[PDB]
Amino acid sequence: LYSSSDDVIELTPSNFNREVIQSDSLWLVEFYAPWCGHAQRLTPEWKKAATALKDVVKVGAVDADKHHSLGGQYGVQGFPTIKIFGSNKNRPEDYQGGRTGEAIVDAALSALRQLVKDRLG
Amino acid sequence: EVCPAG
Ligand SMILES: [K+]
Ligand SMILES: [K+]
Repeated sequence: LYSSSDDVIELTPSNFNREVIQSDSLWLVEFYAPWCGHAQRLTPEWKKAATALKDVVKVGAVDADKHHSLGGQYGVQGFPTIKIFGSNKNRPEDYQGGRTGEAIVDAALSALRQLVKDRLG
Repeated sequence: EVCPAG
């Protein structure tokens, strides 16, 4: 679904803690499986969000079929599941908003406003 | 809106 030609960061269990957990950035992470129609539908919008958010918010994706352990670690019971990783990287909240590029970016900016205002206080 | 995991 994704490749080096896009701004979506491929997240394996072999870089997750490093790229995401030990990161001061806001992170959006999609947990998917490539055979899942709802996940395929989301792919273009996810890329659009990642590109729009370049250098502002980190946007990742995990094949939680190929890596079910990581999928299990975050209680992923379906695809696509989108998690938002804010100030506290151990309470990532679930996104249940629209799946358009704009909806994702709107949610991304809201979460970002919160991370920054947390920094301030 | 979602495919169940296995
Ligand atoms: K990429
Ligand atoms: K996808």
